[PDB]
Amino acid sequence: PIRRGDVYLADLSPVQGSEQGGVRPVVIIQNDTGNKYSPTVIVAAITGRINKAKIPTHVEIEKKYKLDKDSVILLEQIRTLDKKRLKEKLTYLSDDKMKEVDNALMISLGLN
Amino acid sequence: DPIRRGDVYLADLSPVQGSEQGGVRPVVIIQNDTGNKYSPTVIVAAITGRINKAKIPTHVEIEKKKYKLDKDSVILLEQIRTLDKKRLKEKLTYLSDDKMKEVDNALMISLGLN
Amino acid sequence: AQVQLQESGGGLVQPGGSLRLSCAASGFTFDDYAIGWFRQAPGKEREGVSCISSSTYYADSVKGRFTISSDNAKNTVYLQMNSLKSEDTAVYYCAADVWGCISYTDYGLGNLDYWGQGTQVTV
Amino acid sequence: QLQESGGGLVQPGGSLRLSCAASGFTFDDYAIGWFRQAPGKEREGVSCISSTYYADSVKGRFTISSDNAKNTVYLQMNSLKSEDTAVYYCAADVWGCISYTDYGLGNLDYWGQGTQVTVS
Repeated sequence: PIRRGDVYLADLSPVQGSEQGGVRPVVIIQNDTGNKYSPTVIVAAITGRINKAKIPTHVEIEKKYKLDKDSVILLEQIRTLDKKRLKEKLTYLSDDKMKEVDNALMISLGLN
Repeated sequence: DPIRRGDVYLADLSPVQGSEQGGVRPVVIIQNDTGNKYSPTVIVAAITGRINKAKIPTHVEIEKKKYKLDKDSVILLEQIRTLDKKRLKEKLTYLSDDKMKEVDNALMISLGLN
Repeated sequence: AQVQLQESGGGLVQPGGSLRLSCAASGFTFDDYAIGWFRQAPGKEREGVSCISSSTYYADSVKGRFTISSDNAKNTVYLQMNSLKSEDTAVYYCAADVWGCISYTDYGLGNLDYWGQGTQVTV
Repeated sequence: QLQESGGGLVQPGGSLRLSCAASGFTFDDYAIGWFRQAPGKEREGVSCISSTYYADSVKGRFTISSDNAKNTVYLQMNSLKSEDTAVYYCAADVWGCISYTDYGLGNLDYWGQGTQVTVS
């Protein structure tokens, strides 16, 4: 079942401008009740082009999580995806890795 | 003139796939204002007119009158996405501090931030 | 608004017996809307029972024993109620919704577009 | 390799031109700009280019620019002031210029060794 913190591979494309495109892993951040009943998920893009946090909305992820290279969770690149966009389930983030995501999300959406 | 959290802009969400919200429609800026100043992207939530009553806790209602809208609408905090700024067209309005409180709460519920 | 909902098929039933509810959807587009059922006991909040559109939904306590179905020709929606129990004693309301079936779940807030007047089911 | 050049001493109101020659690493896929550090102060972002950024205290006086042929980056510093006295380091970043702002965290990819600028 699709759960918060799961990491799925998904086709973000097509996108416009500085929006994060491409096929890449994404992490579900919608609440699990919405994950159970809605046909959509809310995800954050994971990129591998960088491995260090550039801004407070970046969260780095370490082989542990079955990724090609050390990557960053881009909490400023959020989007709602139809569940059909999700392909293989790569992994799911650790509870501590999710505590990071929560805090970067608060910063990101000005929720303090 | 600078894009601020709570601003309401018109923007082209298309193309989309499946139960994602498409179309040219109003959106509300929900990204933090520091990110609004430096990034080339903003984070938005879609506003739809197909419903005028909140179906779920991540829906927030908004009057057509006070906000220069076609119809009474609801802000879909379960339909949020990062847009490049070039996508933003006319600025329609901005939410009162009270309406944004509703939004922020629906957002916490939406993203399981309790 | 533009939509008439009239549910029918209630009555008395012995525990383990069966009932079929009917809901006649008069007017309003049968296809672009979701339609299903709610039930309410005395002093309880309206609980969603089942929904269908675009797909089925059932609440946990009725799964396997209740079945929703559509007769598009008769503009009706059927809820087959088998293996009834004392707890299933309640007023049953049908309801339709522009948005989808999530209004019928525990997550929905209960604000539905159209409603019927309710039929009593006692076990 | 990042090797900056053009530092030195200048009278207040004068001009200086800094250079940063980018050895190797793709000229187009990186953002490059400058940081500066006073004694005992944290490395401050000054200007960057991918689209440009300037810190407020230098906006309108400093001009950054790129010569793709020479794989160099120029920072033109006009109307210099005493407060502009600092060691200036150029830096390159895969991601973009936001790492040079008050919002970025300072995690830059590549750096130079720093060049001294004093104005008085």
